[PDB]
Amino acid sequence: MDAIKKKMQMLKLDKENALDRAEQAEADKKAAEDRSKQLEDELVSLQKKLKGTEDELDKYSEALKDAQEK
Amino acid sequence: MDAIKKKMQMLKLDKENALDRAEQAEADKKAAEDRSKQLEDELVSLQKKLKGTEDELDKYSEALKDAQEK
Amino acid sequence: VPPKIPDGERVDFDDIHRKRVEKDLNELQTLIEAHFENRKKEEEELISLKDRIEKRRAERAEQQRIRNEREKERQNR
Amino acid sequence: TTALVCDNGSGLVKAGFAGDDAPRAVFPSIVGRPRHQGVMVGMGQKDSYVGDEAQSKRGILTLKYPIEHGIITNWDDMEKIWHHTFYNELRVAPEEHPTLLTEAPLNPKANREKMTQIMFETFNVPAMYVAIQAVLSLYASGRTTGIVLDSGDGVTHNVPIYEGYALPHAIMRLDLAGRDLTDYLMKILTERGYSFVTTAEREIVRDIKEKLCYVALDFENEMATAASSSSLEKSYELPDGQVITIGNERFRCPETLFQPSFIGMESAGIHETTYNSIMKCDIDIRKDLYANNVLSGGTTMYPGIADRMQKEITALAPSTMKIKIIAPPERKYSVWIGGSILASLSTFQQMWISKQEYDEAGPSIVHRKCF
Amino acid sequence: YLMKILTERGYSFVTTAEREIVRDIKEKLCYVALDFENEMATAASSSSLEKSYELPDGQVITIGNERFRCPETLFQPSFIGMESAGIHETTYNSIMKCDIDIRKDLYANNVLSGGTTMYPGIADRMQKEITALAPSTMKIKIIAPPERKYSVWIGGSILASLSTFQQMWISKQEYDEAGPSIVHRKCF
Ligand SMILES: Nc1ncnc2c1ncn2[C@@H]1O[C@H](COP(=O)(O)OP(=O)(O)O)[C@@H](O)[C@H]1O
Ligand SMILES: [Mg+2]
Repeated sequence: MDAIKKKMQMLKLDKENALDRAEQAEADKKAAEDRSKQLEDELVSLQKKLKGTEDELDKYSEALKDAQEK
Repeated sequence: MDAIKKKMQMLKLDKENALDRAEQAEADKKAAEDRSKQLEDELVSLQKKLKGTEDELDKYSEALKDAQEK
Repeated sequence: VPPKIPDGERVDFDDIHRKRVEKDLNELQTLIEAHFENRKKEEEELISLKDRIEKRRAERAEQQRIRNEREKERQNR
Repeated sequence: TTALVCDNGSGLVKAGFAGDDAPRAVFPSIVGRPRHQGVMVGMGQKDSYVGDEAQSKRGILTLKYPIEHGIITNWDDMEKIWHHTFYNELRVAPEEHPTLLTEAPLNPKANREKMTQIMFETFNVPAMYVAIQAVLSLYASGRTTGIVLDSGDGVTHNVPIYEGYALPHAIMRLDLAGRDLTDYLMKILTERGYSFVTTAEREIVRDIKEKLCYVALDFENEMATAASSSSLEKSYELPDGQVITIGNERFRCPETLFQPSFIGMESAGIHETTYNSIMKCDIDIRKDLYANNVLSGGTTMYPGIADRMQKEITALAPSTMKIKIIAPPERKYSVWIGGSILASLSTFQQMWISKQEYDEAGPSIVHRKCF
Repeated sequence: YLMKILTERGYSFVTTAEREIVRDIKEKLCYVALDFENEMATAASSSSLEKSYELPDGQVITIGNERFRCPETLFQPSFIGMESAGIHETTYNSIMKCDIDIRKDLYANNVLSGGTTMYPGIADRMQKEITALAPSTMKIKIIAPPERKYSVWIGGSILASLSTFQQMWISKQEYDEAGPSIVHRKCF
């Protein structure tokens, strides 16, 4: 018939809109996940650097007594 | 008929597939964003204590140089 | 020099809703109504009228047979 | 009062009042004179049947289009068509209604100059405005960005627009259009035995093209498939019977759009000229044009073009960018819808070319700031 | 650009074979105006600039103000949408980038070359534009030898005849030892 064509076009329109929304959401979710992983990476590197600095402060403190005895 | 009916059913099924996938993607995006925010706030405080640690190491090395050069 | 369009205010891509969503439902419903009324008016009335004309045709056939037979009976000489 | 959005175009004149959604009158733009003598007298014989009348009595007429490729080559016939449109199809006096004519881009200046002269001297319209057929097509879609390929019946032109700022140096124009596709179909129909020569039979060939032809998603594979089996053989009936069968000519006719090497044209197809025009634009706006490619015009209404063009562009375009082809179902009347939208805006009411300006500055006012 | 603006009059050239015809038309008819605004105003009113040309099958064409509008692009690249300035300002910018001591000599010794600088009427437009840009007191001279087209090849022929140039060549042995990247070295 004819109204079948109109209904079919309306449903194809809805499918187009839904698939577009899904694609956009998936892309943004991917991007946010990459940002989060970069943040975690820099946090762990920050812990490494802070640990090294604390180690060298401790060694310097160990050298303090040798200083005061000298 | 049979073909147009089943094609319409398939179209709606695909559209709902896209919808549910988008919903899951959006929820995951929000979870990733909250995770990133918390990592950022942890990173800020760790940076602050890092600056304090480096400053105290600076004063410690200054003291070591003071004493060992006396 | 190329023409310079005076600056206005708005809008665009906001009449797509008011020209699309309207016929997205009104046109479908109206065409469904038209198909329903046309089928109802047409098909059943046509089949009933054809049956009526068929009955009249059969009666004409009977009248023709009777007249042909009586005239052949008389005229047969 | 409201203005008349008249889009003469090339192939089908579409007219209607501003503020509507569909044109009031759509009729072929042909002027057909009789070629025989005629013996019966008192039959109310006219000397030139124009408009839709020439499509019903085409047997005793020599149909002759007045527009070859965008430009107008038969001024008297076009004037007759305008007269018939104004006085006989809408029955409104043009003396009290502004008009919005449409023109293909990159046409010679004489066309718009003479159009304005005729509109102001003969019909005596209050004020007329000339618009390019691609900006109107972008107006109709409700968007404000994108690259529109408005493949009419006389010319195929591709215009990119970004944020409302037209790019005059990235417009690609080709003279391959619906009329050439009809001619090529009429030429390839001679391989099966069917011979059409008379100008009236070109309308039959055009009806065949509209009702039967389609664009295959892949040309070589489909042609190899159809040359062995018989799944594509479709039958069609001429206005006197004589049912004909179409096989692999079904998709060879509209493949000329993407591969113009068939009819001897040097230029590339509509799948590659769009990408080439994209490469002409700036590097910072190519993503939006990729995501907002718009189809319009009648000749892009074949079933299966929104997939072939997308596949070809995606093959050409870089892998990362997402290619989207916006093809509304009512592409054929997109230009007039855009014109009706344009005429109903309050900001546009100051851009009409008033008669006083034409009288003071001559016919060249169209080329100046008043576009 | 000339092939694009010729469609404004009625003649359409599309196929690559006709680009040579348009190139010949450009070489034979185009000329660079001394001043653009007044010339454009005159060409749109008078009829002394419209010149005719014969296509290779007959069908003579008549070009009007397109004569001096196509070469005008060199001094105003906004026609094709390019961002940079014309050749009359690129030269001055390249001069001003140089040190302050050698600007006078470059002002007084500007040299032109290349085929596309063979247009009749470019040496005076360039002089006027540079005078407009450069400081007024300095003397500006534009060298335009009659043999501009072959200037590069004449220079190459002169260079190849010098005696001191005989050791600058890239010996095949050096290429065999160092590969094609030998050209980037001090051996240019
Ligand atoms: N449904 C269709 N399928 C295929 N081709 C069509 C269809 N409708 C129109 N055409 C082609 O498009 C042409 C009409 O194009 P149109 O958009 O009216 O041109 P214009 O830009 O001059 O108005 C016709 O000549 C016909 O060849
Ligand atoms: Mg059109």
